[PDB]
Amino acid sequence: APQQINDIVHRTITPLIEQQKIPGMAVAVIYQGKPYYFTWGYADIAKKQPVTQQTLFELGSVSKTFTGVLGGDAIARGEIKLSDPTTKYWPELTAKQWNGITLLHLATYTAGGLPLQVPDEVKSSSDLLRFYQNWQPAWAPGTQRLYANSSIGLFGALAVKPSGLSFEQAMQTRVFQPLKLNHTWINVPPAEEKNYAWGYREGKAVHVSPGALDAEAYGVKSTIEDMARWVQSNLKPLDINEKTLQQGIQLAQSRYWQTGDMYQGLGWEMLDWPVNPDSIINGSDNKIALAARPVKAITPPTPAVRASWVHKTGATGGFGSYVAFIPEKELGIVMLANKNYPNPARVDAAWQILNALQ
Ligand SMILES: *[B]([O])([O])C1=[C][C]=C(C2=[C][C]=C(B([O])[O])[C]=[C]2)[C]=[C]1
Repeated sequence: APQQINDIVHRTITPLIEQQKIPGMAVAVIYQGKPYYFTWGYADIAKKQPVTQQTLFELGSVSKTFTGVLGGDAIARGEIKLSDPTTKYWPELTAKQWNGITLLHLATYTAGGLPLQVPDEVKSSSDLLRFYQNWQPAWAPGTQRLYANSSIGLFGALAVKPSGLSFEQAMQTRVFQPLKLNHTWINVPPAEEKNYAWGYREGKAVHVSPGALDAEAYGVKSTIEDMARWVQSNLKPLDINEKTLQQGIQLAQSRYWQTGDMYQGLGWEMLDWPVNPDSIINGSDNKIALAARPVKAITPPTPAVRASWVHKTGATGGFGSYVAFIPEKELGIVMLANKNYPNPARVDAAWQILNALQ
């Protein structure tokens, strides 16, 4: 890799790992449409297994980008419309508060205050229905944004219903397979466990626990290589052969709502490039990212803007991931670590790296 990329990456990541006490890390920089990989530390501290380009990391909420794109693919296929009412795909959802709540709302966290987490007690199909029937909106739909798994997770499950495929099967067949993400999983198979890194929380080795709508909202595990390939596919969707997938990727980068200077896509969040570092850095901090904010509808949605900083943070109990790319610059980065460290530190480092690369 160019000494320039090598120097900036190392100059930035070294102190990051040291200050955050990150056990293991893998980084991919996509420069002029080509990936460059870097790895440090351990995937498994106890068994002394190093992080390699084949190490699997939990993506946490970066999984929402795969869900937004899978959903976009369904839209392009003509199986669903974001303007459809949620009840069109779940007629059993009869409670009156659902009138007016569309798939767009679910996809974008703007249904009116659906919670960040689906309650732990919700673990059954009937339990899910019950939960949604009893949920009381705090706001009218399309007025406030509240980052939530119960919102996009539901969008995810409803989105694949017409296809007749299960969510994992649709994700694999319609997204993973066509893009050659052959080491990306919702459920990691036994044959691949040897590559599955342990996450670390307060010193303990941990893996994400099962939960309602986990696949749809935070359950994908991947390698730095496949994540780099994901970034490339998102940087140049026109290069994708499967027509509807190309269209789905574009739809997920369209701007549907604006909050402060951030725009909500399907899973991906975007800001106009150039961006103010402090704006994406401070904005990624959960004190802002997880808060209730008024939103302005973009009527109609702006098609994917090539001059944007497209990104998404992701976390599980033991993992911290980040993905960011600038279509206009053919530039991107993937940062996967097996420790959930502050979002600001992630964005700060990613910005130092990409800014120095143009
Ligand atoms: B929990 O009830 O233990 C629970 C479940 C899911 C989350 C969660 C997962 C992923 C993201 B994303 O931003 O990485 C946010 C929240 C939290 C708690």
